[PDB]
Amino acid sequence: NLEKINELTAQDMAGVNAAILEQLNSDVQLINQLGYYIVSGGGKRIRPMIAVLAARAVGYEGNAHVTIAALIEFIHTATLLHDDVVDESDMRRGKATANAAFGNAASVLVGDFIYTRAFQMMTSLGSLKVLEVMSEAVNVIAEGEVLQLMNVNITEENYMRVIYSKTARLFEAAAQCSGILAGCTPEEEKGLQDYGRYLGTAFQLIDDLLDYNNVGDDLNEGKPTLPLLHQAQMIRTAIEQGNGRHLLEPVLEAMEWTRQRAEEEADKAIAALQVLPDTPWREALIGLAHIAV
Amino acid sequence: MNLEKINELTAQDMAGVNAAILEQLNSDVQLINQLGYYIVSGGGKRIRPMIAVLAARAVGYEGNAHVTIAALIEFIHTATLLHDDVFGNAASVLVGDFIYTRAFQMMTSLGSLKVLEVMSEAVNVIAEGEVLQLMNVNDPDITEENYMRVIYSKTARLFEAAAQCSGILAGCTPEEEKGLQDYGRYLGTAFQLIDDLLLNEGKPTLPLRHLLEPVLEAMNACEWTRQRAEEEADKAIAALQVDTPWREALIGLAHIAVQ
Ligand SMILES: O=P(O)(O)C(O)(Cc1cccc(-c2cccc3c2oc2ccccc23)c1)P(=O)(O)O
Ligand SMILES: [Mg+2]
Repeated sequence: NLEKINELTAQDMAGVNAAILEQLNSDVQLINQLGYYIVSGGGKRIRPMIAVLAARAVGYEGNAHVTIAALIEFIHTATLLHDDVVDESDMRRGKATANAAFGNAASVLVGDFIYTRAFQMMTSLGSLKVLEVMSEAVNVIAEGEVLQLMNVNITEENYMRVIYSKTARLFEAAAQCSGILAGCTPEEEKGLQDYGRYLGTAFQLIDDLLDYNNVGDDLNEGKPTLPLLHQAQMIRTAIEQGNGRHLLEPVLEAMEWTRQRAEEEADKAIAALQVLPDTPWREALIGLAHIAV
Repeated sequence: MNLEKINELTAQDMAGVNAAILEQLNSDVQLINQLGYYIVSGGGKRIRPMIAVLAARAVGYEGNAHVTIAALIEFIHTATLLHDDVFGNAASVLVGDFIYTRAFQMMTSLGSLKVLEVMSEAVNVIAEGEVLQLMNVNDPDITEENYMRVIYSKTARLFEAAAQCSGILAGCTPEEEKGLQDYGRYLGTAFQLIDDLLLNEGKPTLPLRHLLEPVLEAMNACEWTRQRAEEEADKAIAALQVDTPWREALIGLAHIAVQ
């Protein structure tokens, strides 16, 4: 149950890709150029893949679920263009970033086009509820990024709450809005909502562990990610100082306990997904959680 | 009319706009908190939101949703300025991102798919006009006479969407909608033309040896731009007879723009 997902979701994932490329049709070449650069530059497309998978797991058989998948990837794509500017990164998972190749202003402004274009794509579906659920999702995420910019700083519960209510809100919306467009049942809606929130949290926790094993940027700016926290006065300083440069080698110490914590959530999402019909789609959906970790 | 009449006749509507603006920017983060009082709600003329409030009340509106579009319109405008200040700061993008997203949220609260359809396209058009102008920097050759296509989709499309969406959200006749649409379209263009007058090099402005480069050295005092700006204003005032004190302000505002 790993390659089955791709094989099963193949037919529908080729439409989302087509839909994403359809939107890049501005008269301004730069928008299209930068757009083709990041989108066609290799990506695992979990977020649109959750969207299509969620809708057909509750019996949808139009094609609007590819559009909801497509604008979600646009949102995520627009988000990465802005994150590669604030993180001042040179390369995003392999090749160089858009700000490197194209400049900071172009990558920022093309992100605006891409996001606002996802918003028009959202309007055309004509559902006010999906517009509300996602608009607050992306505003909640945007506000937390401003908060991390202005205030550095933790209770296990509290830390997780932030992710549940902010960081992994796009994942949650992705699955929840997919089912809302497919006219699912309130019970199913929560399932997808819960599934999203949790699978995003495990994926977010799992993404904060691959930074150690572009290695070390979490440490190289004082960012309290779950592995980091727990003679260890050299770790507290960095967090408070806001700088942990030159410390990726002498950080092992205890070494994780976050993989089991991410597993908990991975399984947590699975539990909430047992409220909808046993279908290949559902199997695939559940399979993703396992693979997320 | 005149300035004083306008301010006095819009004071009540503007107060709600500020409340809406302040009610939406009451986040915990101080950065966002201080932005609702600094460089907004005092100082500037704030014609944009002023176009919004008067456009709706000139067609017989008497709810309060026209104040929310006025606020989000200013939010849209603030976010572009924040994104245009970037080689660029992290704070300018993320506060812009926040404001942008907030504006979308406010547009959705109005429950009208048509303003969402118009508004959504409006912000996507101005976002493509910033990139366009971004690649039009340090280039006097390609600019030609297609520099009006950048000022329309960047500055004048937000005016148009403000008035036209104010009209639809007041349930107006389809040719009053086209009137305010053209009024925003033309006055917004008149606004930019007059705003490109004197200071900041490296920008192929309408007024046009050359050597487009980064250095403060200009003195040739030899205006068509001003004269051309007035023209559009006339076209803006023209399409507005399709009245009332609120309509006078709109016309008056146009005149004021070309002072
Ligand atoms: O959070 P990280 O920087 O660790 C990362 O996951 C990328 C990322 C994840 C989640 C949100 C964001 C992000 C960053 C900057 C701005 C914005 C982000 O998400 C939104 C949504 C809406 C507006 C702005 C932003 C970036 P990474 O790929 O750099 O590891
Ligand atoms: Mg980041």
